[PDB]
Amino acid sequence: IQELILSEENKTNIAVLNLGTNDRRNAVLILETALHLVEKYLGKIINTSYLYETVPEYIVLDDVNYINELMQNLEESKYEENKELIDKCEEYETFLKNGKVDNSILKEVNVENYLLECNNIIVKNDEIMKNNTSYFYNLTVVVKTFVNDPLSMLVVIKYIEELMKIIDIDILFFNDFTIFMKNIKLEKNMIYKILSKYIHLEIINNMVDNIEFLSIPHVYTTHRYSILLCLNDMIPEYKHNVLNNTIRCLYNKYVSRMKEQYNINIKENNKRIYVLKDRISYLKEKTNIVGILNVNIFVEPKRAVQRMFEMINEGASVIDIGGESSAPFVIPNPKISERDLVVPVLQLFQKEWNDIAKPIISIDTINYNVFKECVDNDLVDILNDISACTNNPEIIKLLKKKNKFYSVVLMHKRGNPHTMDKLTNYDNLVYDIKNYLEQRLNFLVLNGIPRYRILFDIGLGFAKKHDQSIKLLQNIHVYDEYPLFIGYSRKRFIAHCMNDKDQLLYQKNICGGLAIASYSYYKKVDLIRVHDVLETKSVLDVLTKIDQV
Amino acid sequence: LSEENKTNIAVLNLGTNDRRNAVLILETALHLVEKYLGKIINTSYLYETVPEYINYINELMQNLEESKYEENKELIDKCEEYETFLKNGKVDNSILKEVNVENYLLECNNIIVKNDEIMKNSYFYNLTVVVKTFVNDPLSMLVVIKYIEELMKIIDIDILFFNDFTIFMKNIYKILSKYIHLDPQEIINNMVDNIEFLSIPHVYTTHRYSILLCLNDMIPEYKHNVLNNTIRCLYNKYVSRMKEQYNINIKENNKRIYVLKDRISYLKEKTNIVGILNVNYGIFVEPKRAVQRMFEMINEGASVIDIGGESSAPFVIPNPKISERDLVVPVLQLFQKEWNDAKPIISIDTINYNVFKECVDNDLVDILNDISACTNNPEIIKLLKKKNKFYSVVLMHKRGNPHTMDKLTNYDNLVYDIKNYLEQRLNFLVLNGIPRYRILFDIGLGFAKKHDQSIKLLQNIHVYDEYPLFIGYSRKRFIAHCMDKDQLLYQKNICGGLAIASYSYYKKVDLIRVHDVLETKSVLDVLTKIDQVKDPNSSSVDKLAAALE
Ligand SMILES: Nc1nc(O)c2nc(CNc3ccc(C(=O)O)cc3)cnc2n1
Ligand SMILES: Nc1nc(O)c2nc(CNc3ccc(C(=O)O)cc3)cnc2n1
Ligand SMILES: Nc1ncnc2c1ncn2[C@@H]1O[C@H](COP(=O)(O)O)[C@@H](O)[C@H]1O
Ligand SMILES: Nc1ncnc2c1ncn2[C@@H]1O[C@H](COP(=O)(O)O)[C@@H](O)[C@H]1O
Ligand SMILES: Nc1nc2c(c(=O)[nH]1)N=C(CO)CN2
Ligand SMILES: [Ca+2]
Ligand SMILES: [Ca+2]
Ligand SMILES: [Mg+2]
Ligand SMILES: [Mg+2]
Ligand SMILES: [Mg+2]
Repeated sequence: IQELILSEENKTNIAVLNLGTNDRRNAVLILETALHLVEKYLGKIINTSYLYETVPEYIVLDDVNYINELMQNLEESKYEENKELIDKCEEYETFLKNGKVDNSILKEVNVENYLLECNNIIVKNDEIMKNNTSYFYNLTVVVKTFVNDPLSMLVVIKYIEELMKIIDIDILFFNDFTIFMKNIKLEKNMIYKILSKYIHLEIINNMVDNIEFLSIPHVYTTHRYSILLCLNDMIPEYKHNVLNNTIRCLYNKYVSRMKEQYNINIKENNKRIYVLKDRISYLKEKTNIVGILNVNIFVEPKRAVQRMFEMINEGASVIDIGGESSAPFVIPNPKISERDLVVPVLQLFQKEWNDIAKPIISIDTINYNVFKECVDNDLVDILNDISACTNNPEIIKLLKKKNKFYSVVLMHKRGNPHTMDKLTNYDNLVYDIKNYLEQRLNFLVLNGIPRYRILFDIGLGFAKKHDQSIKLLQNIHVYDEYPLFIGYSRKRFIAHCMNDKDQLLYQKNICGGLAIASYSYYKKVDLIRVHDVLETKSVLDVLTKIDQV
Repeated sequence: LSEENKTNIAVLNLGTNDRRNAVLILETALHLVEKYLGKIINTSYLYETVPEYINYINELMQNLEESKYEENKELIDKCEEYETFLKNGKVDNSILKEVNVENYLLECNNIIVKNDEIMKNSYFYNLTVVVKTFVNDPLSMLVVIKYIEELMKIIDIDILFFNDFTIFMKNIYKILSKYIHLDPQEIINNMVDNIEFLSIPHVYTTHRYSILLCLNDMIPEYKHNVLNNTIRCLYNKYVSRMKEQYNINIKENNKRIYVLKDRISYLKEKTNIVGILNVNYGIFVEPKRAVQRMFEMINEGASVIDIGGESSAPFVIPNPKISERDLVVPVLQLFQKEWNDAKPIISIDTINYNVFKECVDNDLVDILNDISACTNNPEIIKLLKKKNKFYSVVLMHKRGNPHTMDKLTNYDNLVYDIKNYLEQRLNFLVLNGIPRYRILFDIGLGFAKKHDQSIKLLQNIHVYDEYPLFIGYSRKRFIAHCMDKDQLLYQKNICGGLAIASYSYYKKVDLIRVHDVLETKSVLDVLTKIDQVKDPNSSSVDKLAAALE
């Protein structure tokens, strides 16, 4: 046993994990805590799915902050975290192609015997659930793991569950292994021996009976929509030996089956979630206003915070604060740094708020030093990185603490405010931008940023002719599966669509922006970045009322 | 030959190719059918139709030969003869040779199969009518018709039915001079060659789409002995079969027209801004400041200006000393001159006969906006026919007056009672020879409606998809209910109206009556441009290109 389960040599395996909770109000905190412990005790998170609200799947053939106290009382992993950015992952590529990995230390079964044994568990379980309420919140994760084998991983996983005391963590795959092991009898000091390999130990009694069998792939992989739903996000092309098709085909048949033989439409009550700060947002259910706070003429901290408060009351859900202009052909005031403009205002807002519904704060920056200071001093919620984190990808390290994750807007542009209007050739405008953003998400997701925390922005007016900016909006449907953030507010292209002189075109432009708000409303754009919050709020309130039947 | 004095029901077809002047043409045609044949008691819409396979008239009106009969301009509740025609009850025997049921079938089919050969060696502007006729026979009709055809100089008047009759015949001054009081000798020599035969019903009646389309407007439930079904059933089968067999949506090239002044307007193709000029908005009225605003509005983007001296806003006290026509007629008079010193249509918001008579006489207005759907003084309908020229009309639903309406709020079925009410109203004007294509529907937002009821009327605006639709939401209390002080509420209200503009835009509402023209115009311009899609295939074509790269 010590020769193989606890062998000296360090492996690099690929595991695919499923995460569940039943707590709606704390889902993010429960699941992101699980993610941290996974990242801490198992290896490196290299993929995540969206977060979903899922209808319970019991039959196949049809509130407290002790977590935060746990998070200051953890044993150290015997394995080191490396936060360095990676570009690729060999073992992961091998996993997906299904190619040649090490032999399993745990005895495998063939397809026939897997199918008989998986099948058996289901009928037993179906009739059990036949004889004898709340939504599930689900998430899948690919971990590049240093744990030797699936059984050892399940042990560590069980520890993670007891520590968190609400949470359910399943191993879906482990390399290309087919494993069915029926009557696991694990010794009280075997569990300790396993845990000690991976953790510097300072519960074990509970675990002994909790592992009765091991199935790889998990029994319910092909039988739960909610699982297939999550896997389709991460590994759509994957074909394990024990599966009839790729994950995408399996997901697709399941959608069309519920439609062609049950007339259900299964997507309707299995909602995709994104996360702006710490609450659940249902994808495509609200057009949130993001109020613009431009800090540069120098804008005084007190006046700027006044403007923030005004915006909250005008109905902004998110304030985007920026001290470095991206507007065409500008150059900043050299006398005063981005941080000097930005940080004081955010410090003053935090003081002025704490004296007293709290707006989410986004910082429009591409600069590591500025974002580091903001995050250290709990001043911000979201990075609005207009370079899609390409200017300094080290900024991605700042999006993860331990317990906490930060959300991020990824925007498309080329060049800078002086060059961008010239950088306007695209072979396939709509899809070049779309593919660029997906590629940027992939890189973030490979580097452990949760998928459901990443927002897409097409960068209107940035290296786009006015007709091109229009075409991007005409084809906004292309982002129907994704959290979407856009900024049209007061841009030159609005004016290009139109027919005291100086103050007149100013007005037509704000008024034209409200047409794009209306359009965004009907296209179900998740976030809109605007200067004129009150006007935008008035439009959206009325459009919302016309929809309440 | 030409003896007795009787009354018959006569369905006509009216055609033209002159798109630019189809109104001036067909309404001269209509009036000559009013002078020389009897009384117009039904019309269909104007239609631009595909033929299925792919300045002198002003003086002609001063010099017309008068009918032997008198023009009865007075209103009617119903027509007994027309009601008999519709059920095919007992009418007189024909003063012409009527053929049997199975012989007409064979005699018509040869004229069809002969005629798709002589043709086999532009746009159609169609309009049907129903006439209470003093003429005793189809042929004497066709005689005065071809006289009318020739008397113009581009016009094809046909007879589609004549009571219950089934006629075929193979092959004048005495007819003309006993119906009408006599270079007039170019006519009779043309006519003798021009008239060749007579078929009742008309030959193409059951084959041409352009006719079933027109007949569906006027007489849906009408069933001839000849035709194997009701007009509605034939029409709906023609639509259903062009879809099932040929895969054509047959409506798309056969467009319903409404008319605001003298030009063509394609139903549902444009949301027109109607600028509000309410003269009664301290103690002195400024007739020059109001023409200022008319011009300001034209420049701001108004197609139409609605002027009213009488206010119908809630609980309004009408100016006790100065009258409606002194508020309105000189403000209009000033306008007419300074314009003569791209001409906007002028709508007068009045229920008052004398005011409209005075505006119509002095060429000051094109449209009657009647907020009582002409129930205050049904006689006002008579002023919509200066027998040469016609005028269009907005018919609006309300109950009570500005002090009682807020209470008058119980409907049996809100949406449909109002639709039925306006339809009945249209039927009245039509039965009295107001051309169908000149009657606009208004649901009267805020007029005897609770705020939720104004919203419910909008939610269900699709119910008017067949009809020209004029609405007025601008600045009404219901907008506000949906959402250094008191300044906000004014702004919020205007900004929330722009939502309704946008909704109106997408719901294809034909006219919107607004205060804030510029703001509205800006929203409509941007929405229009977003819908201006260069290639309708490109979104799937670009998507495929991307998936292949
Ligand atoms: N995520 C995000 N998304 C934007 O759209 C954005 N825009 C600006 C402002 N930048 C511009 C760019 C172009 C133009 C013009 O052509 O007028 C104007 C302003 C700043 N931060 C931004 N952040
Ligand atoms: N065709 C037409 N269609 C209208 O909608 C309209 N409205 C007014 C203005 N009347 C009102 C009624 C209600 C309200 C409120 O609730 O605020 C305000 C103004 C005047 N002429 C009108 N003419
Ligand atoms: N691949 C697997 N992942 C997680 N649990 C498993 C797996 N195979 C078997 N099990 C067992 O299934 C139970 C997990 O709890 P539940 O999710 O309620 O079934 C435990 O007894 C596990 O040992
Ligand atoms: N029901 C009918 N109405 C009008 N003209 C008819 C009818 N039946 C036969 N005709 C004749 O057929 C010709 C048809 O003309 P058109 O339809 O303009 O090609 C006319 O010149 C008439 O003399
Ligand atoms: N949708 C959904 N249904 C379930 C889940 C789950 O995670 N999601 N877990 C279960 C027992 O582990 C039983 N049923
Ligand atoms: Ca790690
Ligand atoms: Ca008459
Ligand atoms: Mg579960
Ligand atoms: Mg489980
Ligand atoms: Mg003809």
